Amino acid sequence: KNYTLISPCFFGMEKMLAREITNLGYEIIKTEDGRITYKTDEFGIAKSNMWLRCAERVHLKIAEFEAKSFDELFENTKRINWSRYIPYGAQFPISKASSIKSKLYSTPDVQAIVKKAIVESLKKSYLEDGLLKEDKEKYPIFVFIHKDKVTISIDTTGDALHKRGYREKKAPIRETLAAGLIYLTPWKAGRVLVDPMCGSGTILIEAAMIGINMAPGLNREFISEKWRTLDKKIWWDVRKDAFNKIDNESKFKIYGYDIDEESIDIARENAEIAGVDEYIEFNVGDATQFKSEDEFGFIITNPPYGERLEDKDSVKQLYKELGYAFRKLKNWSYYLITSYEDFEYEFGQKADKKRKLYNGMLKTNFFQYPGPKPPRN
Ligand SMILES: Nc1nc2c(ncn2[C@@H]2O[C@H](COP(=O)(O)OP(=O)(O)OP(=O)(O)O)[C@@H](O)[C@H]2O)c(=O)[nH]1
Repeated sequence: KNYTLISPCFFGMEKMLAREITNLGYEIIKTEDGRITYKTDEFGIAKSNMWLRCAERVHLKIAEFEAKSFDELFENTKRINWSRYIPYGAQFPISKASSIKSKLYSTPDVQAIVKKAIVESLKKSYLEDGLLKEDKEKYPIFVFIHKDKVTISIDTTGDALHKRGYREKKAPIRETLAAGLIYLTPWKAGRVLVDPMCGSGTILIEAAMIGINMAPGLNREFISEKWRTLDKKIWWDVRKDAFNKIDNESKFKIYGYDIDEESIDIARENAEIAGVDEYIEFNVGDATQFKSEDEFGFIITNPPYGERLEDKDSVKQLYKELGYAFRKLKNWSYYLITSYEDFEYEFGQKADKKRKLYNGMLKTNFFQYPGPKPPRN
């Protein structure tokens, strides 16, 4: 059997996520702002959770229909054969509802009506006279309404995917965003890579895991691993496969610096937890003094944004100082993410590309500065 899955992502991450899904061998059905819909074989749920670095989670799509009234929402939800997806005794909390530009804007009421519909559907299938028991494993139901089109799905993930298990940290960049940053560059294992304001090390940890082909989900668990409705052998084979795919022969080193000594301590701890401590060296250091004799290196970094009035002036000077230091490097490429709108002006250089991205509550841009190209003829 095949599945239709949906993976939400931050706006601006759709291209990277689509590329990852394509690399897993799956067909993309629909690309929309903040979510990719795709078709997979029976390995799809396990493989998607195991391997996708830019997905915030992996949903199993159950149904899509129009609903302009609560009666219509109820009737359409109830007619779904829920017993096919929710087994006897299973828990089915309606974990979340989102409604955008739709008549059914009250999400808690959407949740209650969907709950009632599913209870009615199951009661009919399971001929349940007494209490419909909900004491076994959990199938969290998600409802998404956009311009009156309702999508109902089941969460296969549980804890948000960005939680790989290594984050034990100030204000770290999201793991999924960090992986997307790496993917937006030409960096490959073996090439010099430095994050000179590395904080708790997220960007470098994500890059190291990409470099040794360590699956993001390798050291965490997923709610669907407990589902009686799945063949447990599939999840098992997918995990074993992922372990075997780790590149154990490759040797490389990438580097992080920060002036916050506690952040370096945390970064080292986090890399050990992630299992990539052998590929990263973290040190206290000042990015404005960064120098190298190597050429053709990469910098990928997340500097302070200077959002507070009290910080704005020092951050502007930092940007100028970074520009000076980075331009003295020999044919390096550098990439910086910041919400500071006028970054290019203070940095002293126009980017090749500027991509709009999101740490959710923050509207950030990724400024890309690939090194000079060879001469023309
Ligand atoms: N090396 C260096 N670090 C600096 C300098 N100025 C500020 N920083 C650090 O640069 C980091 C960039 O800001 P953050 O937003 O905190 O980076 P981060 O939150 O650690 O991002 P993550 O990698 O996900 O943890 C901060 O941890 C600051 O301590 C500097 O002049 N040199």
